[PDB]
Amino acid sequence: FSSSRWEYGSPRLERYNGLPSMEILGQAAPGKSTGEAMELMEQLASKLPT
Amino acid sequence: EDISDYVAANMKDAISRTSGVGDVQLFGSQYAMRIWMNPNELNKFQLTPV
Repeated sequence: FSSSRWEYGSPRLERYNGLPSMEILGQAAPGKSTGEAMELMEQLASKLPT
Repeated sequence: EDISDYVAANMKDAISRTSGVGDVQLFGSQYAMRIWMNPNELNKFQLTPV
């Protein structure tokens, strides 16, 4: 009565609040300043598909 | 019954969990999956919604 195939599926499923998460840690290591980093990210963090 | 489904399942969640935000009562309601019985349709196949 059955029949199994491989697939890819995810071992950890995030959530930041209501919504489905996805945590990206990092850091802005010697040079710039912890809000050049943020800034920077926010920046490119409005490129990402709709 | 289409924006009611917006508001509710896209935004009543972080509203009602926002700072200071007492209770939160929704006018409309979130998408169900309604399945409407046909009484005819049934004994016309010898079936109870059971």
